[PDB]
Amino acid sequence: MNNYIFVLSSLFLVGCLGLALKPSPIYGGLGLIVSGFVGCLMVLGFGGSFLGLMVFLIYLGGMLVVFGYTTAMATEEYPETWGSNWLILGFLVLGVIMEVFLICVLNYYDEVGVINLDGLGDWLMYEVDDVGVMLEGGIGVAAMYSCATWMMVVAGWSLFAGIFIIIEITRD
Amino acid sequence: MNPITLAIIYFTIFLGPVITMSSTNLMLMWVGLEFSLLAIIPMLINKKNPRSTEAATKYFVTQATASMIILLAIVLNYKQLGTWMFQQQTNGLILNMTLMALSMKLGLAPFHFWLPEVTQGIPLHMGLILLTWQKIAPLSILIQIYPLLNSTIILMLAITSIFMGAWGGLNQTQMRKIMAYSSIAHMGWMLAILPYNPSLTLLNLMIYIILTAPMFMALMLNNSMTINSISLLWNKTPAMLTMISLMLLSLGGLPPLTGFLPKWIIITELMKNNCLIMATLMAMMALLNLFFYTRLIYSTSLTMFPTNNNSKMMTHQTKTKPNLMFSTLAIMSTMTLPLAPQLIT
Amino acid sequence: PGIVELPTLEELKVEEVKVSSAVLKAAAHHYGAQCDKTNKEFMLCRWEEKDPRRCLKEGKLVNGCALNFFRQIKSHCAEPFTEYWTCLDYSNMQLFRHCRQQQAKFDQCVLDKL
Amino acid sequence: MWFEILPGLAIMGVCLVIPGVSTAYIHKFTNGGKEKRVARVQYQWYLMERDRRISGVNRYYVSKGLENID
Amino acid sequence: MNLYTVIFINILLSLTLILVAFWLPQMNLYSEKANPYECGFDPTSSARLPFSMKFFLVAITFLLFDLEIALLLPLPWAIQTIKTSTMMIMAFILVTILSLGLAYEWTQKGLEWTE
Amino acid sequence: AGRISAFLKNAWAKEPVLVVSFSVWGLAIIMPMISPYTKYASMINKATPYNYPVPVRDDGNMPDVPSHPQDPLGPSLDWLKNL
Amino acid sequence: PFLDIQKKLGISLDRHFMFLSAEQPYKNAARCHAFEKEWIECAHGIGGTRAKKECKIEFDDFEECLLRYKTMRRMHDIKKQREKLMKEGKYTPPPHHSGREEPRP
Amino acid sequence: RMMRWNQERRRLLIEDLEARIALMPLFQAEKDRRTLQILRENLEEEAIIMKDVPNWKVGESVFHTTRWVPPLIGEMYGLRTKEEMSNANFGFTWYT
Amino acid sequence: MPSTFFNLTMAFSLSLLGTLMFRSHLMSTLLCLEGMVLSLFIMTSVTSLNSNSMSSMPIPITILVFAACEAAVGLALLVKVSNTYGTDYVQNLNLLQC
Amino acid sequence: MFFINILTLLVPILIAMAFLTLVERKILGYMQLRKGPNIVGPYGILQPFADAMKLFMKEPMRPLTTSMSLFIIAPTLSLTLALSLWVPLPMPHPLINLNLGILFILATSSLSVYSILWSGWASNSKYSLFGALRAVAQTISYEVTMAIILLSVLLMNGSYSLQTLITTQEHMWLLLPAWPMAMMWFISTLAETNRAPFDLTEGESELVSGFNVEYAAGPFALFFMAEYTNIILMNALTTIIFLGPLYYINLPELYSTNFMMEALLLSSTFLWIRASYPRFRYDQLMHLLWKNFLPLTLALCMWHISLPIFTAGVPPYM
Ligand SMILES: CCCCCCCCCCCCCCCCCC(=O)OC[C@H](COP(=O)([O-])OCC[N+](C)(C)C)OC(=O)CCCCCCCCCCCCCCCCC
Ligand SMILES: CCCCCCCCCCCCCCCCCC(=O)OC[C@H](COP(=O)(O)OCCN)OC(=O)CCCCCCCCCCCCCCCCC
Repeated sequence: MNNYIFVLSSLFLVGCLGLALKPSPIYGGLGLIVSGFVGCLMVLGFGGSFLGLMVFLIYLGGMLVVFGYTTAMATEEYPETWGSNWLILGFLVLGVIMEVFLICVLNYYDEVGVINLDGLGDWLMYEVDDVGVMLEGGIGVAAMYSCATWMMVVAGWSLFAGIFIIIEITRD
Repeated sequence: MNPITLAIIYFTIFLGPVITMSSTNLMLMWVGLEFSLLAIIPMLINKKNPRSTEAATKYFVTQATASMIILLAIVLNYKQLGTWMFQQQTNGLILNMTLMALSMKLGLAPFHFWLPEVTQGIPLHMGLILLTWQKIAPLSILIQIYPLLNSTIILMLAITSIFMGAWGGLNQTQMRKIMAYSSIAHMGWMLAILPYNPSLTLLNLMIYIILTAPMFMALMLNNSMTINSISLLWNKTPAMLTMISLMLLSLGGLPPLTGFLPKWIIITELMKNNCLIMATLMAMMALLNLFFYTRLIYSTSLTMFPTNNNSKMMTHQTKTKPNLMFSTLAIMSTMTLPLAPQLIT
Repeated sequence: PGIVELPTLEELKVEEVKVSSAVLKAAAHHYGAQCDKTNKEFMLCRWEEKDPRRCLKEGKLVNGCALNFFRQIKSHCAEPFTEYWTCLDYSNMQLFRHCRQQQAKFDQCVLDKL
Repeated sequence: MWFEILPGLAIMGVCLVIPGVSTAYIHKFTNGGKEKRVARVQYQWYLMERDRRISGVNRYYVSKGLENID
Repeated sequence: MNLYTVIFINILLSLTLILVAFWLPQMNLYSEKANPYECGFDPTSSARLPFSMKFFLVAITFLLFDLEIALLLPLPWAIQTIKTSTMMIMAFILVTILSLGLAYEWTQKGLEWTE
Repeated sequence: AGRISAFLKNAWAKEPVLVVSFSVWGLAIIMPMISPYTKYASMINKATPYNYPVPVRDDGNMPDVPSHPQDPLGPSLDWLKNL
Repeated sequence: PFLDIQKKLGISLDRHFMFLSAEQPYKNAARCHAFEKEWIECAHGIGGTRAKKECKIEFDDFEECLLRYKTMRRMHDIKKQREKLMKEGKYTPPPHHSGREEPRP
Repeated sequence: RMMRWNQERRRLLIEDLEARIALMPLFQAEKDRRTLQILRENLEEEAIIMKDVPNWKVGESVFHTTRWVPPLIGEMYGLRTKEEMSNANFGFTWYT
Repeated sequence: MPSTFFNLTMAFSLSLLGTLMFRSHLMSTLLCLEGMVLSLFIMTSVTSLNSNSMSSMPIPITILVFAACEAAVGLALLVKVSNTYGTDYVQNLNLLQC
Repeated sequence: MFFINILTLLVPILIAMAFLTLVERKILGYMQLRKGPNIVGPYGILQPFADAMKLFMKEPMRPLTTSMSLFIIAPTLSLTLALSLWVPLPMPHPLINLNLGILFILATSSLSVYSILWSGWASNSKYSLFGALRAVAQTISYEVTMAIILLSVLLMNGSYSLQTLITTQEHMWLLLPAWPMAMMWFISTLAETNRAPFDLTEGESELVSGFNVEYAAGPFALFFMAEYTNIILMNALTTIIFLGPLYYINLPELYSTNFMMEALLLSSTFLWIRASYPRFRYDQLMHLLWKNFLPLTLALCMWHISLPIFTAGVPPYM
């Protein structure tokens, strides 16, 4: 229960490795969905649930549209997965081996640098308000409605101008 | 484009760099960069040809990658220092990543490979909007963090920018590619003077903008995209040859044109900071830039290339295209050297 | 740098209130009304002197006032308060609105007495 | 007729009342005659942990009243 | 811990069901058994070919609208603010801008499907 | 105008969803500007005590703040109790 | 910023959440609020170069609070020495560090 | 009906928060006393463990300032059991 | 937290490496961009939750909003590329060299 | 004891799903002037067990063109997400008490859509591809509209928890203040659960079987269980949100009984609707949810932003 966050971070690294290795975009979207779920779990473990659930929902919608698009136009007769190419699968297992080697090197040589296996699970939650109401992560995002109205208006104008932009690009 | 979407797109194009320059927060500067990129893509792809589609795609992926590296630098600084500004003690790796990503957004060598290609295939007014307006916000971000940057990496980027711009402008015949390599060389000069005196960076930027604007307007008069196309300008608009020659010589940095002033004062400041080798190499590559400008002048003004038969009908027709702001910018970019102490601060 | 100076277990020893949260919430309003001055002194010293080691005397005074308050309740109003905190303890949130008859009887007892 | 549906409806009704009733009874049984405490905020979680420390049996639901006060 | 336990129990239950479904019945598979289904005839072409999408603009609009939803979702905590006038004005502006974008796309026939 | 009313009736007959949407939008815009309870929402949110009221050090110079919570001085919530 | 339109107009579009010790919702103090406040109070009015030279103590305290590098090193050294003493067997944990203690509220 | 019931709910929430406010000084005193006790026994254990380590100051702070720095969860539960550490880290998050 | 942040930084580095090392699929390049975005979001969110910076908690949502606008424009450009060529091949997007 | 609680949640939900299949057969038959199953068992009550046993003793299909990994992964994913969506519902006490319950519901529903999509793509068939693309369009439309609906309802409620919804409806149903968005939420749940007229993914007449046209036996059973568990799930969510059962602190059995009766009524309404109406065309579903529901949903969202402000009925945080 100490290395739970580290296991999640390693799974996120593996998912990003597969996404970098670039299979067919169906499998790329699958890896991105798994990475988004893992990142949601990481934000959940580190603190408020709202940011993790938000990025989860956003990436579910995004990879849904991506799946529709890759079935539309970014497809091939034989879609390429991680196991179809010997070079891609070799790069996958080599990246896993390199990750294990790098975390062992940072455990041994660098001592307490970025990775410490003895200190793992000790520095996840630094300071928490033991007694207290109004502490959850969604309240800051709510404070965007009051404290950062400039942030609110630039986000809203980004979405509005984006609607106009996509209409003009796909106007044809 | 209906006027509603014209107003929305042009207002967001304007608003991007304005937010970037006025923003205290690095995140708001970043979203200003996002505004500029997203708003300028549809006007790039507005003509809906395969070349415009390729140019828009290349520009999008390049600026998106560079903006992601910028966001990485911002998030790493926020992790290290807890604030949203590179104050004084941010990591040199973070600052170098910021510089590298902003140089890829600007389009200076060796990150320059997309800029002649994006400048090609888009209309001339969009090339003007790109090569003048799109560089102000990244330069503002670089200017805000001038004492923190690394002089070695900046000078290397600047010298390779001026070298590659000189060689590319030497090779190309397409006018948009020539202007893009000119942009690369002048961005190299601006980056070279950036860590020592950003006032000279702003001066060189303003001189380059007021020199680039009427050259693009004169190209926009007849849609002359080629050396030959600008070479038969004597039959079409004979009254513009002198101003074309003067503006190209000012771009070359020849005295007594006012375009000699940015190179002169940048060299002076580098000599004050004891970078004589860099200054001399930059000046020689600026001579190469002046060479391809002079070949352009030979093609369009000093000689007279053969004309066509339909140019008689084009002379029968009348035009109202050159606007009121062309001559003001041409004169202010040609004959303003005696006001050099006023142009500098 | 210099070493940190923090008090010992003998200085931190006090008669703690071995009283459950439902019991505390049942006696909450009268504890906030009767032991208000000592509690406000402790909060003032804590929010003026940020160091918690400068307020151990005030914390012990707060514990003593709470102990005296609960001893007075046990002396005079034991059974209505007992059933009141039991009925409060049944609820998962310990909502005051679920138990109002027991609250009324406890309030009547601590109004006619004390 | 239309009342032959009622056996399947009754089986569905029993299978839908079982989870909620059983969950309430299991919460009451595992928390000792009281509902399972909800800690939606850090204050409520701190109350639950304080009760767990106070009880002396490492169970928050064992409440201590005035019998611990002299 | 309890949520993780019940998620793992669901995973184990479904894996057990599919495992017993694959290892319990008798296997007899041949080429015509496992050929793809095209209503009794052979497929003319592979199903991995490009398959045109007539609501792609609506999908991009769905991306933008989903992010508008993400912006609107902290409202139940935003209504607890002291300055309710600023929150109310900002929420009204956001919903009105979203509605104007939808109306503009409806006017420009972006909601209609191509061909 | 008669033509405006005829257009409105035609819209209400044929496309009532948009008419209801625009009417609800207008009512949501104009209703807080005319309701007398609008200030009460902000006052309730201000009166909700999420944070501890940190006591102030009395130098004997401010007479307005109460010495005890059960004092006549201070922001009472009788308006909320009778609301 | 490159342009000071916010300072000229007196508005604060983004200047009020530039750091941890800025305005916070419901007065929830961020971590190292005191350290960052001390660093800004030191560095204000003297410029960046003098702030780097002379407020090094405040910056180092703030950085140590934020990243806790030395705290991690100290705790790792304590735990490594403890496990070495356990391996050579000349040390036993106290009861209150081994799970059985007398809890206090 | 929703307006009236929400106003009643607001009054009940204010009553609950006032009960929390009335109980808060005792909880604060108990919490800082417990934190000081845990830090004290950790300091004593550090004195026992690293008495033979050269150039080691027992209880040396990592801050130049002498004001109070509230200890981290890792500071006050580093030397205790892993189950107690996990309870301090993930207890509220994993209690559903 | 430091091991987690190092792993997130390496995840961003891998996604950037994937973006910089093209294969035939522009959609796969856009997916690598979205992976970079996801790593940035997780880093910002865990930094804000670790430092209790509720004032800076709107920043990850703003990152998601602008990045989704980026992805939307990328999908529109991929639509135009596929209408031009029939595929999303960056090897087909090459005729601007001369 | 927690494992026993898991069992007494999971097993009765599965039996209620199977008897929902039976009761759908009976109700559809009696609405179609016939009887439905009454031979297999006393009154047909052994028919779902017969169907389950037949499907789990029939051999599965592993087509040659089919991606085996995703073909296996999709149905178990669908069943796990159905049970996971069932887990946090309060009746009146949930097995897993969450703060952002409806956000968990939305995430798990979208992941179930992904299970359908991956099944359709893995089963390398053109009808499966049609089912996947129709699922994409359907979930686009209902996702945006249902998200705004739930946002407005919880703005009236005040928090994302569901015990808070019980406390909100302690005195009155939310159907009375929010009945237009209750109707739109009901249609959204129909489209989410892929029930007629918005099924469009297991298209019986348009396609052959759609996304599960290559699935046979066991995995097909898993898909059917996931779908009908989602039917009972979404109707239970609808009656928790809008038709608040009577809740008393001293006895929760009354709440469980009232919840059961209203959930049975809503499920029977689902079967009634399937009997009554013909199927939509899947572009008409998108046009409906984007041209009629969505503008009205935005207007009502603005109205529910304004309403507690000008009525001072801002809901409590807790
Ligand atoms: C859970 C609670 C109960 C929910 C209802 C459950 C029982 C009823 C179920 C019926 C069966 C449904 C099966 C699926 C049907 C699918 C078709 C369908 O519904 O299409 C939607 C139809 C669509 O109509 P249409 O498509 O025929 O219309 C044509 C539209 N054009 C031309 C643009 C294509 O209706 C709606 O969209 C209406 C949605 C509900 C609107 C409610 C408004 C109420 C009034 C608001 C306030 C008005 C006053 C404002 C203030 C004035 C002040 C002066
Ligand atoms: C076939 C493969 C299937 C892969 C996908 C599996 C999907 C599972 C079901 C859908 C999950 C959707 C995402 C849920 C994320 C967590 C939601 C949430 O809000 O959790 C918060 C909750 C407690 O937080 P809160 O509500 O704030 O309460 C604090 C005070 N009580 O609770 C917590 O904090 C607990 C944190 C952990 C919760 C998630 C546990 C997931 C377990 C791993 C599943 C996958 C295992 C790997 C694959 C196995 C082999 C196939």
